Order: sequence, then C-alpha cells, then structure tokens
Amino acid sequence: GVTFDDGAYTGIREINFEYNSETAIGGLRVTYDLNGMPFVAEDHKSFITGFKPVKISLEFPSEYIVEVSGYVGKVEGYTVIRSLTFKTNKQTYGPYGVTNGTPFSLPIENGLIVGFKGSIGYWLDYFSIYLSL
Amino acid sequence: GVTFDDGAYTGIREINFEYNSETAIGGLRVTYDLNGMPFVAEDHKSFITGFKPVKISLEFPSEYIVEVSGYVGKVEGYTVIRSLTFKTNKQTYGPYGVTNGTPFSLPIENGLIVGFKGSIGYWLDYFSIYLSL
Amino acid sequence: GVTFDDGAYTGIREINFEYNSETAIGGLRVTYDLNGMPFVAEDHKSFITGFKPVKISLEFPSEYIVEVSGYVGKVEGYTVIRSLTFKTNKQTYGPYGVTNGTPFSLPIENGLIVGFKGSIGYWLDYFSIYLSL
Amino acid sequence: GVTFDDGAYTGIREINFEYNSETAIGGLRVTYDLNGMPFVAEDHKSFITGFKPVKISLEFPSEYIVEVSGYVGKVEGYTVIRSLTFKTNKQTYGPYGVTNGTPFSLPIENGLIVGFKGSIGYWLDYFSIYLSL
Amino acid sequence: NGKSQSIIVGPWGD
Amino acid sequence: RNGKSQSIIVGPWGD
Amino acid sequence: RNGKSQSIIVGPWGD
Amino acid sequence: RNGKSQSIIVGPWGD
Ligand SMILES: CC(=O)N[C@H]1[C@@H](Oc2ccc([N+](=O)[O-])cc2)O[C@H](CO)[C@H](O)[C@@H]1O
Ligand SMILES: CC(=O)N[C@H]1[C@@H](Oc2ccc([N+](=O)[O-])cc2)O[C@H](CO)[C@H](O)[C@@H]1O
Ligand SMILES: CC(=O)N[C@H]1[C@@H](Oc2ccc([N+](=O)[O-])cc2)O[C@H](CO)[C@H](O)[C@@H]1O
Ligand SMILES: CC(=O)N[C@H]1[C@@H](Oc2ccc([N+](=O)[O-])cc2)O[C@H](CO)[C@H](O)[C@@H]1O
Repeated sequence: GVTFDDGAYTGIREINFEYNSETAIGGLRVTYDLNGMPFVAEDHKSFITGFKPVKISLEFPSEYIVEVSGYVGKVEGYTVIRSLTFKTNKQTYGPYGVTNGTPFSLPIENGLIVGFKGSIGYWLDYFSIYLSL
Repeated sequence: GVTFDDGAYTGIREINFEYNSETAIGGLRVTYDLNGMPFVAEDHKSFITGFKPVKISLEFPSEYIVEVSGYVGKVEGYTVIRSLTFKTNKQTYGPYGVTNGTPFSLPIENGLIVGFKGSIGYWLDYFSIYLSL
Repeated sequence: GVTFDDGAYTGIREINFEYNSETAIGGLRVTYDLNGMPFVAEDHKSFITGFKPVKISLEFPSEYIVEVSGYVGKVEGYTVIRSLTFKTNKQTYGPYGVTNGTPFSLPIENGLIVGFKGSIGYWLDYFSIYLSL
Repeated sequence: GVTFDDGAYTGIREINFEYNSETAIGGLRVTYDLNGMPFVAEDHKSFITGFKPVKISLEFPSEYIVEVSGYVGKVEGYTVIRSLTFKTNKQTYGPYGVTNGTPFSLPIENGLIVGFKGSIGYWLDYFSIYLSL
Repeated sequence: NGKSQSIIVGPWGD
Repeated sequence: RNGKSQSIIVGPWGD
Repeated sequence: RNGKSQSIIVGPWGD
Repeated sequence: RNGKSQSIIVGPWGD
C-alpha cells in the first residue's frame, strides 16, 4: 500500500477511519492538537470504497487514549489490520471491523499517543504509534 | 503475586529469567546500565523452583532490544506470561517457555527499554516496560 | 507587553526579528519545522516601528542552533532584551542590537530548541525556550 | 581541574557544596533520587580546603529546583563559578560565595534538573545541567 | 513535583 | 494527567 | 546529529 | 543509534 507518516503533535482531538464488517480497516484521517488548536492531518485513503466511516471525537484535554488494540489477519491474501478498538480514560470506542485473527494491544500505563504512521492500500496494512510525555 | 518496579535507568546490559517448558516464565533479574556503569537491580524470585534459567548478555551500546514478544495463558488457574522472545538489533534470543495462548508484541521502531515493572508469584503474572530516548 | 507562546514543534527553520541599534530587540516571528514541513508561527509585533529587520534562514536538517545569547538592560526604564546572538553548528548570526547591560546565555550541550514564548511591548520584554530531543 | 559527570537520575534530594566568601565555589556532592530511593553521587572535591560547606536538603517530591544562578569570574587567573543561588518552588537558598563578575541563570519554567556535570580544580571551573520531564 | 516522569507501556499478562 | 503533551521549557531571560 | 526532533515510536502491528 | 539513553543537557557556565 501507500505509506504515510503524520509525525508528532501535542495530542489527539479526533480520529476518523473506515472499516468493513466483512474485510478490514480502510482509510484513516487524524485531527491532532498542535499547541492548543486543531491540526487536521492528511487523509490517508483506501484504494477502494464501500466502507463504514467512524468519527471518534475526543474531548481533548480531559479525554485521551489509554489503549489501542485490535486484530491482524488476511484479506485476499494480504496481512492487514482487520479490527481496531480505542480505549480512553472516559470510555471505549467499541470494536470496529473483523475481530478475527491475531490480537495485538498497546496498553499505555503512562504517556500519550501523539502521532500515527503506517501504510494503506485496499486496507490498513500496518501502523505505528508515536509516544511522548 | 509480589509486585515489583525497577524504575527507569539509561539502558539494559543483561536480563536473567527462569522458564519451564511445561508451565510459564519464572523469576526475573535485570542488569541495567546506569550512566555508563552496570546496575544490578533486585532479583524478583518465583515462589517455587524447577525452572531453567536463561542469561541474555547484551553487548551494551551496540546491542539493544528492538522487540519483546511472547504468550499469555493460564497455568493452574492463573493468567501468566508463558513465553518470551527478545529480539535485538543483532540477534533473536529465541522463544523461552510455552508458546501457547494469546500472543502479545511490543516492537520498538525508535526508542529504548529502560526499565521493567510487574508481578511474580509462582510465575510472571504480568509486566510493563519503561520506554525512553 | 503582550505575551505570546508559539508552543512546541520539531525544529527551527527560520527566525526573523527586529532590532534598533539605539534601543533594543523589537518584534519576532519564527518559522518552525513541523514533521518535515514548515509552520510559520504568528508574528509577534512591537508596539512601535523604526526597527531593522534580520532574517535568519537555517539549512534545515544539517543546521541547528547550539546557543542563544544576548544582553538584558533598561530602555526608558523597562528591562528588556537589547541584543541577540544565535550560534548554530554551522555559523554565528552575530550580535544584533545593543550589547550593553547584563549578558545572558543558553548554551545547549545536547538537545534542540523547538519553540519560543515570551512577551513584547515596545521591545522584547523576555522570552523562554522549548527544549527537546 | 578534574572533570566529572554524574549522569542522569529521577530527581534531586540534596545538594552539598563548598564556598569561600573571598574566592569562589569549591567542591560539590549531589544526592539524587533514583526511582524513589536516595542515590549519593560521587563527591567532587576541591584541590584545596578552607571552604564553608552548605547542605541544601530538599523536601523531595513537593520541593524542587526552579532556577540555578550565580556569578562567573576570575580567581588567581582562572575563570570559575564564584557564586551560586538555588531557587526552589518553596524557598530560595540565598547566594553563596562572591557575587561579583558575570552573572548567569538557568530558570526552569517546566522540567526538572536530573543531573550535573562539570569540572573542579581549586574551585568549580564550570558545570552543565541535565534536564528532563 | 520533583519526580522525573517516564513513558510506561501498559501491562501484558493480566 | 490530561491529554496534552508536556515540554521542557527553560525559564525566561529579560524579566 | 541534526535539527530534527526525535520521537519514541512503538513498532508496527499488521505485518 | 545505540542502546544508550540520551538526555537534554544545557551548555556549561563558567567555561
Ligand atoms: C500495489 C499495491 O500497493 N498493492 C496493495 C493493495 O493490494 C491489492 C489488493 C486487491 C487488489 N484487487 O484488485 O482486488 C489489488 C491490489 O492493497 C493491499 C492491502 O491494503 C496491500 O497494501 C498491497 O501492497
Ligand atoms: C498469595 C499469592 O500471591 N498467590 C499467587 C500465586 O498463587 C498460586 C497458589 C497456589 C498454586 N498451586 O499450584 O497450588 C499456584 C499459584 O502465584 C500466582 C501466579 O504467579 C499469582 O501470582 C497469585 O496471586
Ligand atoms: C501597557 C504596556 O504593555 N506597556 C509596555 C510598553 O511600555 C512603554 C510605554 C511607553 C514607552 N515610551 O517610550 O514612551 C516605552 C515603553 O513596552 C515596555 C517594553 O517593551 C513593556 O512591555 C511595558 O509593559
Ligand atoms: C593542574 C590543575 O588541575 N590546575 C587547576 C587548578 O589550578 C590552580 C593552581 C594553582 C593555584 N594557586 O593559587 O597557586 C590556583 C589554582 O584550579 C583551577 C581552578 O579550579 C583550574 O581547574 C586548574 O586547571
């Protein structure tokens, strides 16, 4: 797929992403906080359509992600992220996608996610997370 | 089990731990680097014996862990770390323990592990990792 | 004066500021690097005019500030920054302004300036620096 | 003089140093905090004696240094630190030494001093500070 | 407070 | 704490 | 060493 | 890129 790297910011305000109940996670677009004001990052599009978009609007300051988790599996022979769950200090943004395959999880005891990078073709191929105090 | 928290240091020089091919990971003792000099942290002992110790001696500066992974499963009615694998930029200290259960992985694209904390009873109940640049 | 706070970014691309050979430092405008692309911060203007502008363009990547220094003294009874000197690993952007009063300096052994904050009235009243690896 | 580098720790519990109202700063010994427990670092002694020791016992967690300042000057032809003032969020450990020469200051708006390095001969030649969140 | 903070990534095994 | 990333900032010069 | 600020990044998931 | 943790250090004073 096409690789992307938003880099680092001061926090996360909103996460918009696609998912399909039969395949996997699609495109991704994150609105970060940059020194007290929103900063809409580049939209990382899937090569295809037919997805269900979900918009997670975090009450910034007070709310922040404490764990990212999901499932990794094969779709059309490609290893991709098929499911994602974001848990904040206020609530859990339930599983989105196909919860089948190999689970993965990044619980954060102390610290904050301040950026995302990865690759997306038809689906989210993989992704990494920027951590910072 | 008995909780422990080594805190943070400036690197890792050696990691010693127990494992049993039929149960799970046992005790753990880490030798950190503290500003250029070795610092042997407290030995976190298993409540029992019968383990196979393994001493991973890293060639501090050049060599460092780039990924920790393993399996989580039940042993005698308790959820514990049954297996571990430490991948460095030089080699992989192959799977130790029982590789059955739920997989977990913490790959590190950039940064260093500078501390461990967790709990140990009969086996390694769980653990967390301190990360830093 | 009126306070300002640019916040933190990933580096410095340009520093533009005013100075008067008889009074002190005036307005200031910094262009930061934000994940590989520029981010022109807000222009922090002096209350008055009659200054000489200076524009410092850094060869991104390779060039970075290793020390900020200058002079603090009174002008019309107010304690303000009267002179500034930015030394990078490539060269020194010589003294600008009046080099009289009390000298100050922030030499950086390791780390990077990633933001500025302060206050400006007729002249630069004071300023602080964001540091990061 | 003889160079030294304590490295970095997790905080500061106590600072012991020598001073002479007629010359400059002498020896220095820092007791850092290392993951909750005290860590007495190496004592960096002056080549001579005849100093007045001062022991700054900080109320580690609640109390921490917010600014270090002093005067630099010549003594017997050597440029050394002649005076020091440690300001915390609770009180100011008044100037110690000879407050003559060129002043300097490192006020900290956010962050912590977690280590010292430098050189000492008959007197403190110079020093650097480790900063961290 | 004067206690240096660290990034810690959640527990695995609990 | 809160979701805002913290930065090291060295005190003001110029008072 | 250069003028680009560094960040801790935890390896990729999905390969 | 080595296993040695890095630290922010602000230049020497008195040198
Ligand atoms: C050339 C290319 O970028 N292919 C990508 C792309 O692969 C394809 C998947 C399906 C078709 N198709 O025609 O059905 C074509 C390419 O998407 C995959 C999953 O996201 C990978 O990113 C794969 O690398
Ligand atoms: C009191 C205590 O600390 N018990 C611990 C201890 O519990 C056991 C008690 C009895 C047996 N047994 O086989 O009889 C095994 C574990 O070890 C467990 C796994 O490490 C847990 O840490 C458990 O909390
Ligand atoms: C109200 C106000 O912001 N005044 C500011 C402003 O004060 C002045 C008022 C009058 C003169 N004057 O020359 O007549 C100069 C500064 O600028 C000063 C130095 O920059 C201080 O910032 C001072 O706080
Ligand atoms: C050899 C040596 O280490 N000399 C040091 C030592 O030098 C002196 C030698 C002789 C006298 N004296 O008064 O006779 C003073 C300082 O102390 C100085 C300031 O602390 C410098 O560190 C100087 O490098």
